[PDB]
Amino acid sequence: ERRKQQLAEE
Amino acid sequence: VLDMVRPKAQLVLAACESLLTSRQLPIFCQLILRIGNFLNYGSHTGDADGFKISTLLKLTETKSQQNRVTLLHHVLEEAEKSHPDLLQLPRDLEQPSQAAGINLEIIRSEASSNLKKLLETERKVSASVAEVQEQYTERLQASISAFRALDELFEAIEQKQRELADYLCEDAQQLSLEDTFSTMKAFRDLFLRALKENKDRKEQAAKA
Amino acid sequence: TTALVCDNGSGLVKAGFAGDDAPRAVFPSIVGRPRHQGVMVGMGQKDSYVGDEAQSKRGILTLKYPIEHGIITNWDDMEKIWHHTFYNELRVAPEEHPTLLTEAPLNPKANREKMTQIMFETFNVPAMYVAIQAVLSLYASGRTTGIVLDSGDGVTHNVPIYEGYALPHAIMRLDLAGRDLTDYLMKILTERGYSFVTTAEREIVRDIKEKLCYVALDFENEMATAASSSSLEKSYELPDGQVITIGNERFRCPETLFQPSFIGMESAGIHETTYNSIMKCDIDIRKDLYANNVMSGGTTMYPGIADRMQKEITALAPSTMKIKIIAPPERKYSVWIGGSILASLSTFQQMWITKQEYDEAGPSIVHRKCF
Amino acid sequence: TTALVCDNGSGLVKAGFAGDDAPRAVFPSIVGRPRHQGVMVGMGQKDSYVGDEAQSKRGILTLKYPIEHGIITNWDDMEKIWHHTFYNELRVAPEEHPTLLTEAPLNPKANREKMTQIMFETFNVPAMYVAIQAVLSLYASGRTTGIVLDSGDGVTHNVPIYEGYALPHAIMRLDLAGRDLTDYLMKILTERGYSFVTTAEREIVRDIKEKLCYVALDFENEMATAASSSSLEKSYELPDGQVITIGNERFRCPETLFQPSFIGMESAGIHETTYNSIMKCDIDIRKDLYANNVMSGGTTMYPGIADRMQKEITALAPSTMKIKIIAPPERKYSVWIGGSILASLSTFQQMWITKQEYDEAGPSIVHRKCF
Amino acid sequence: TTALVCDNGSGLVKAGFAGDDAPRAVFPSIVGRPRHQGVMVGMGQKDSYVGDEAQSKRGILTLKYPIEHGIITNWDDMEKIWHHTFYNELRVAPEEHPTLLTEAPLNPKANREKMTQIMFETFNVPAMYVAIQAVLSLYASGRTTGIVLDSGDGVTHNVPIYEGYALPHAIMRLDLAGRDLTDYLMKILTERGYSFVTTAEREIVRDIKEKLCYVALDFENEMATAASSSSLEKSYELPDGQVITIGNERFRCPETLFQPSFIGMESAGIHETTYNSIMKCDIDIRKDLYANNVMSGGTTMYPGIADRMQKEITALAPSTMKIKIIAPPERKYSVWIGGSILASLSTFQQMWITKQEYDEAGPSIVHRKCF
Ligand SMILES: Nc1ncnc2c1ncn2[C@@H]1O[C@H](COP(=O)(O)OP(=O)(O)OP(=O)(O)O)[C@@H](O)[C@H]1O
Ligand SMILES: Nc1ncnc2c1ncn2[C@@H]1O[C@H](COP(=O)(O)OP(=O)(O)O)[C@@H](O)[C@H]1O
Ligand SMILES: Nc1ncnc2c1ncn2[C@@H]1O[C@H](COP(=O)(O)OP(=O)(O)O)[C@@H](O)[C@H]1O
Ligand SMILES: [Mg+2]
Ligand SMILES: [Mg+2]
Ligand SMILES: [Mg+2]
Repeated sequence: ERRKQQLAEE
Repeated sequence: VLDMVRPKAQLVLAACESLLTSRQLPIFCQLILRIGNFLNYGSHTGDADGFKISTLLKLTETKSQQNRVTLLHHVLEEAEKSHPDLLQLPRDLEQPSQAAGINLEIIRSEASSNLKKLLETERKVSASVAEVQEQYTERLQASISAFRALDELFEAIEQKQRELADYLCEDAQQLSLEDTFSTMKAFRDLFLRALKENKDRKEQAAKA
Repeated sequence: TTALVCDNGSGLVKAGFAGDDAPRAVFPSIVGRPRHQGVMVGMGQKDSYVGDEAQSKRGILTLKYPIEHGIITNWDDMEKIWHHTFYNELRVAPEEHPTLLTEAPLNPKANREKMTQIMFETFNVPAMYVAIQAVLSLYASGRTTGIVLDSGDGVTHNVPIYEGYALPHAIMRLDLAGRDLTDYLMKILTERGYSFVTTAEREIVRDIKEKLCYVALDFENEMATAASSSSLEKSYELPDGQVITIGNERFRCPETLFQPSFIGMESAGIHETTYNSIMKCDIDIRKDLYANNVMSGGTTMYPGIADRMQKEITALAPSTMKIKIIAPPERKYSVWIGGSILASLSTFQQMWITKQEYDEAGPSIVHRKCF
Repeated sequence: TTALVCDNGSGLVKAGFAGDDAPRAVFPSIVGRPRHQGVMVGMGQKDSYVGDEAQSKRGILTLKYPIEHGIITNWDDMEKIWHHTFYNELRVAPEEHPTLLTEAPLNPKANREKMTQIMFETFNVPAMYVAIQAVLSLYASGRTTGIVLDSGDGVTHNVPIYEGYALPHAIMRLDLAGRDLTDYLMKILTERGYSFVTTAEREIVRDIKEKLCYVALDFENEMATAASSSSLEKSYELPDGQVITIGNERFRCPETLFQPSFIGMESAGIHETTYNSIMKCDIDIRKDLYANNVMSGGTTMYPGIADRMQKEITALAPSTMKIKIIAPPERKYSVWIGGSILASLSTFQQMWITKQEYDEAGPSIVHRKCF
Repeated sequence: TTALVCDNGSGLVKAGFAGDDAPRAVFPSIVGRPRHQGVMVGMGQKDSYVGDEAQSKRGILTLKYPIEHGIITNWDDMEKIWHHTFYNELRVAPEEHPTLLTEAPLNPKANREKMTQIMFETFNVPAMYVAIQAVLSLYASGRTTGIVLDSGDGVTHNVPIYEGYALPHAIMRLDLAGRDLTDYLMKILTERGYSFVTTAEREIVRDIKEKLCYVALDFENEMATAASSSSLEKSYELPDGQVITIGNERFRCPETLFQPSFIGMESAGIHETTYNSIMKCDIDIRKDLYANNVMSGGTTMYPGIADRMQKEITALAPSTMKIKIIAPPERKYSVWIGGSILASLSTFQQMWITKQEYDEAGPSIVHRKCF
């Protein structure tokens, strides 16, 4: 979930 | 695989034919076996009248008091003054040394797999359309002729192995060609190394 | 539609189609995981390898042999092996082909129930039948009633069969097979002077067991000529150049089947478990048990096992001079070939277990259709 | 967006955009500081020249290499190298571009810590990665398996790869590469009288090494040919117009790769390092490795190194087995070419080390997320 | 007549007179040869330094170990080791003293032939004996039965022995000992930036392995303690005056003894090897072996190995019967102490191997006389 939020942020 | 396999296979066949026609290896093993029977009196071993392939690598174990000249160096120092034809033993056995380390079973497995797969290929293309037939069948028939020539060469290698087994009269069922060529390659390197050490010893004595 | 037959072996799982003369897939019963740690991408390397792919890349893989002595213990690895066996080895989906299956004899009932519920729930087969390996082994010889010796890689068993239906009271177990013979062969070749610590050495000793080892007609007479026999002593070449010489051990490795006191246990042999299993039946079937004695497995490829089984059953039973022990040349896969013969027939369509039978009866249908 | 690949190698920096085959920015990694007295007034001249500007004006500069044997010594100089290769040469904002990086194996971990800290704080990027150079050098070759001898300017390292999997226990590192060959050539050029003491002259000796040196196929025969006749003698023109001539020093200088005892280091040559790396792997996985020796690095651009490497390995190895030295003509940029191949993949997009992940995990997730 | 006890181990040769408690001549087994050139004429520049003179002058010497993995590989060097330990250290004539010798289990027969022929033909003795190192290690502990694990410099082997009867099948050998820990310490010390590549530096890494390393009782808790606080970091002063500081490498280096996957070996730790040695024995004598686990060899000098070894054995084995570790403080010389006990007996006069027995039976009576 942190990686998905990361790739959504970037 | 026809480019890779068949000329080192011909080198293996030439190596086995050179071993069968080797004259100087009987005279050299005659001299080595006479010296080895002379050196080991007094024990149970005496009247020893035969030896395996692995004795040639064991010749350098017997060292003198100086720990510099072993038995092989003394044998070649006698052979250089006694029998210059007996120094031919690297040249007639150069081709097994080039054939040393050729794995015969894996290349016969690759050739047999290629032949059976191409026979399946011929069976499938015979049920295929005619343009694939006219494209490929002359190459397929030439390749199957090349594999049958290679299999006749493999049978020639097998019967030359049986002839070498009957010639040397060693352990025939244990007579692997690969191990004989590799241990003999170690022997040929020991031959050239001991000759180089003998000529370096002679040059050092001359300089001194 | 053509049916699928797989022999879920302890050392070699075989798979193929019904009606074929030979199994199309023969792969060892191995599941490999990557031995070292490291992730990267490497164009999408698989997390688990099974079978021939696991055999091919086995240096960087730790392997698992999940069947212990015929009997299933680790079930997820069997599920992965069955997923390879359908989806990539034969390249099929199991929800339209009826699938014949094999069990070790004296299997626990929970193992059969778990096997049936994983076939019906996970793979969702429309039809499955569990058969004892000995019943299929008799079907490869082409008869329906008799006792069969089956020695695979896991365990040795003697099973009596009546009209295709086995008798679980008189099935007897001998706790050795080709893995135990392989371990004993490394033991007595180590006693001869060799050493096998690596993987490839164990595979070479397996191929030595495949090629050279045989059963003599007489153990004591061939001991009596063992030092004097010029044809007994064989050898083998490892591809890197190691030479393994084998002598009398060629008929000491399979004679562990005939006499298990060679290795240090007091269990009865493949002829003695057969004889004791024949006497534990009803009296009427016993002549049909002697008449249709089939050996099976890769542990029966030793040449001259037929006449030695003949001589040992001749020694124990005075009524069996002339009856011949049937040894097919293809009894490596006689479990699979008999599964092909059984599944390919049009008389087997009733004996399959439907999905609705498992849904209305539970897993215990494997006790009652497979018997 | 488009990713950046910046191989910050020990002698030359190769930076460029992802998806391309030619690196846009190849320039040597030096910092040139003035040493004489300036008399001109009006500024324009800087206190530190970086890159090709320092190469052009090298006769009045002390040149400092920020990287010595794959380890960054002066972090301020290497920061200036990063600032020049991002803002001045490539001309891209780093905070809108992912940026792959390369690192030598068996490096000190605090060096990776400080690379990750500077690349996430000062030249702050949305995403970055640290990867082994030999893996990307194999990725240029279009294959999954093989051994890479990567010989850069500071580090010559041997890394095997099997089915896209590095074996870290078999990896070795050797501190002998192009800078040490330049130092040894600078030493042995004093035999003919050509003194070279300055850092400016080190680049001239490097240019002689690039243009005229080659690997001898047989060392002693080339000694005999060079001592016999002056056929191997070649002339070089200096920037001041003097023409020198060198003879056996064309092949006495790269032979330090095969005989390190010229420069006093005890450890063996690169062929023995590769051979010991292959026996450090298991026996069954060696079959690809001899068939897939893929060299890389600028030090492997001598036009006699492939045949010599084949000869030395074929001498050391068992002869039962195919030796193939796969040296592509573009093997200098094979680290960058493999980086541009790897960075243009969707499967890599989930494996980026990113800003917020660095913010929870500290600058130490590079030891965990990157292998 | 005083006998001589001379353990010619892989790491350090320990020699002295029989009937004493401590060996007089303890010195490492290395042959140092000068890799550089000599310019200073005279003063006894002898071409091969052997023993402590090779240790003291090690900064200009290539050091060769004659023993590799418990196998006498180099024979001229090993003869120089024997000549130094007889003539320079003990300063005794070999022809007036019996010489007890030691050997590793599962040794080659021709190796025993070669040491017997050097000990009867070059260095003539009135008598000599070859004994298993684990058996003498048990005899130092004073008990007749037990299991001895011996971890030398190249071999860690397990020998269970019951009432003096050494079980041959239950002996096994794992090639993981002090030299492999030294090489792994070289591999992990480069993470902190300390490079050690020469054979001279192997003595320095072996010295810090001797002085600072210790077996962790639990690897994960010591990992968490080392990662959390820098309390366990210890400093060492190099011979050039530099001071290094090591952290988790004090326990990451012996953990290869329990986890061989660090250096890339598929085999399990020494506790599992001990356990599999115990299951190869008969079930009645296992109770004696579990309470009589005897360590020997200097690789057991790490001061946490006894409690961790007791924990691992008590966890792995069933807890029915007593687990007791026998770790005497003088177990480093327990081979020599057991040899001194065995040599000084009145009954040992008839198990000596005389010169007349050698003349009668070649160098082969040691096979039929000793175990
Ligand atoms: N030609 C042969 N000669 C002797 N032994 C062989 C031969 N081929 C295979 N084997 C061995 O025999 C075994 C193979 O037998 P089989 O295929 O019946 O076993 P399995 O099906 O794995 O076992 P199980 O029936 O107990 O589940 C293996 O141990 C294999 O090594
Ligand atoms: N054409 C060439 N011929 C010979 N040597 C070369 C050539 N090009 C570069 N080199 C050497 O290779 C070095 C550059 O290596 P490089 O590719 O930068 O490796 P890395 O990226 O690992 O530092 C230079 O220092 C130079 O000495
Ligand atoms: N105090 C110590 N602490 C840790 N390890 C030691 C210590 N002393 C010796 N060792 C290791 O144990 C080995 C001792 O050698 P030893 O067992 O006596 O003979 P060998 O190992 O040659 O058969 C050495 O190689 C050394 O690395
Ligand atoms: Mg089966
Ligand atoms: Mg590079
Ligand atoms: Mg010791």
